[PDB]
Amino acid sequence: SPLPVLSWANREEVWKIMLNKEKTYLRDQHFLEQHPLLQPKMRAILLDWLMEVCEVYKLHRETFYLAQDFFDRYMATQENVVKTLLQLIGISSLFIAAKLEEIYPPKLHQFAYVTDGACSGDEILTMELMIMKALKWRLSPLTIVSWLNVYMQVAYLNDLHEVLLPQYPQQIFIQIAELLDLCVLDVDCLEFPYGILAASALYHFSSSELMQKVSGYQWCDIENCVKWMVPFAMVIRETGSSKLKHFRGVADEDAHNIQTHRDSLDLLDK
Amino acid sequence: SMENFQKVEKIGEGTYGVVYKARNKLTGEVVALKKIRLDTETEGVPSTAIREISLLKELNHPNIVKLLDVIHTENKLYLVFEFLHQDLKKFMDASALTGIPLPLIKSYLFQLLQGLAFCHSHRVLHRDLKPQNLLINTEGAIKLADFGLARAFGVPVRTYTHEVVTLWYRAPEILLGCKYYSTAVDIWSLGCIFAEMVTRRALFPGDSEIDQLFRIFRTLGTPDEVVWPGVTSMPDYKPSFPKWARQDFSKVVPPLDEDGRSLLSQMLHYDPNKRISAKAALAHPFFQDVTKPVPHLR
Ligand SMILES: CCc1cnn2c(NCc3ccc[n+](O)c3)cc(N3CCCC[C@H]3CCO)nc12
Repeated sequence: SPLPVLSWANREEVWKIMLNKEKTYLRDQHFLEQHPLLQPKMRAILLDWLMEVCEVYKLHRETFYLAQDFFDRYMATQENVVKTLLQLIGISSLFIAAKLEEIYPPKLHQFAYVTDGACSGDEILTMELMIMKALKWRLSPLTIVSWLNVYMQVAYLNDLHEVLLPQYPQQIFIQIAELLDLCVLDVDCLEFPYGILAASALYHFSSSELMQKVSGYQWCDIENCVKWMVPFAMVIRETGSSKLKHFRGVADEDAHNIQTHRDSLDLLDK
Repeated sequence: SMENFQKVEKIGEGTYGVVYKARNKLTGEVVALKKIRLDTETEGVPSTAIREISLLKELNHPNIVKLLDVIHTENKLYLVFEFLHQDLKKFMDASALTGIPLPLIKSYLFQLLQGLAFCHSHRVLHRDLKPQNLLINTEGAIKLADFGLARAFGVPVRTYTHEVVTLWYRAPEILLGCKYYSTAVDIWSLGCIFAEMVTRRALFPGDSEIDQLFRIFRTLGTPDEVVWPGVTSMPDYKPSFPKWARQDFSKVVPPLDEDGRSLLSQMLHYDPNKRISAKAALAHPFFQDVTKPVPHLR
């Protein structure tokens, strides 16, 4: 229970509803163990491709993580999927995500145009309903980046415990995000709760103490996740942290919330 | 796909789609169907539909409408909900000359404040609390309906859609263009519906964004940096606004007792950070009869 005392509800109640939600939103690291024609590096290239389209369209890190959660969860419902179906499933997961999270999402054509003709608005419109019907309309998960948001807010909180007004450094946020983006590419991250993954990335940038203070989890809870994230953390640390980009038409108080793209696959090879 | 349902009556429109009262041919069970025409939709399933479905499939409380199922008929998407015999707008209208009995107001408000406390704890903003969206039954229950304009919030929140609440029930922070808004916007709406239940007339029936602010300012008094730390700095704030004084709540809501007037006042506080919460409002002396507290641990 890391949230401070809450005005609108019981801080324990709020945090436990948040926790209990990860128990109702199941994700499995062996989903391509259902789709034999599929390889784990295909998921990585698609996930990387969606981050790029997100940056191109100035979409939020939230809508990218909603598409990732939708993709990985939709696959756990499917049996045999061909390499060619992936562009369609990815961009449709992004189409649903954009509509849920954005105020002015890109239009259906903007999502078709970015596939270079390989996907029509009609297939996206059909797939969207297959994904949504197959996910059983469970489209409100607590994404990986959603947790870092919480954690980052709890770090930058004063005696006036204003839990909803955002108050935290943008550069620190980006540098923790980049690591999570890099671990999301490997399908093994799904063995760790989204809350755990976010806490562990925060830990690699802070300490066990800050981590516990902002997330609540004990070091024992995080130990196996920190152990797995160890290579990824070093690939990032070896390269040197990135800088807070500006985006036209995007206010700087929210520039940290815009999804970005790098050589994440070249780094993933390590 | 809707082969077992028989449309009986058209109920209305709402945020999106069309609501029909329908009957389960075999069961005898009466539902409310919200029909969406996908054939017309250029962007497919609207964001308003996708939000209502995913939010309500996670919001099970007795004071929130029950989504029963979602059926797709390869042209149309139907949301099958529990049917409720009347809406609070029709009820207040029918009771305009009579008046709603004060105990029934207190019951309705309490149950409304419970559905909201649940929404807020599950991190959901209703953003469209108006009497036409508050549905009553014959047994004395009231439920929150139409989650088409609702959104799940983050901890911390970020900038959300500005064009968000029905004008008459819109909070001054939305009106004065604050970048962030949260749970306080729904309590404002409930404050308005409360007084409207009491007086049988809209608390602030403005005809524009500016008239809405002025109507609020005339009643609650023009705000300042003491009553609201941040006003004068806010986008749509103009120092040229007429300076009014807060009216006595005895004139504003005469049938309401000292305990009723206190709750309404805290529900209509200008400062979102000071405005009462749904959970806190449950612990107010105005309901100390209808509710008995529970032991607190630690
Ligand atoms: C969740 C759908 C639902 C269930 N009951 N119900 C009712 N019931 C009252 C009622 C029934 C039959 C005839 N008369 O008219 C009153 C009204 C209503 N709405 C009010 C009108 C605009 C649409 C819509 C908005 C709120 O969901 N929607 C619903």
